[PDB]
Amino acid sequence: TXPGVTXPGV
Amino acid sequence: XAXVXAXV
DNA sequence: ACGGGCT
DNA sequence: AGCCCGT
Ligand SMILES: *C(=O)c1cnc2ccccc2n1
Ligand SMILES: *C(=O)c1cnc2ccccc2n1
Ligand SMILES: [Cl-]
Ligand SMILES: [Cl-]
Ligand SMILES: [K+]
Ligand SMILES: [Zn+2]
Ligand SMILES: [Zn+2]
Ligand SMILES: [Zn+2]
Ligand SMILES: [Zn+2]
Ligand SMILES: [Zn+2]
Repeated sequence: TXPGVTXPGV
Repeated sequence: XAXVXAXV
């Protein structure tokens, strides 16, 4: 996720 | 065919 | 027939 | 530690 907590996705 | 991790 | 991307 | 797709 994010970053943080990429995306999703990417 | 999506690329959201692979992109085929 | 397919695995990616930083805070 | 943190998710999830379409031709
Ligand atoms: C892309 O649209 C798509 C849909 N289904 C798949 C299944 C398996 C591999 C790649 C795929 N790509
Ligand atoms: C891409 O690396 C990747 C991996 N697993 C998945 C599961 C479900 C939807 C999309 C995905 N993409
Ligand atoms: Cl999978
Ligand atoms: Cl903990
Ligand atoms: K924990
Ligand atoms: Zn897979
Ligand atoms: Zn991976
Ligand atoms: Zn880690
Ligand atoms: Zn899963
Ligand atoms: Zn599908």
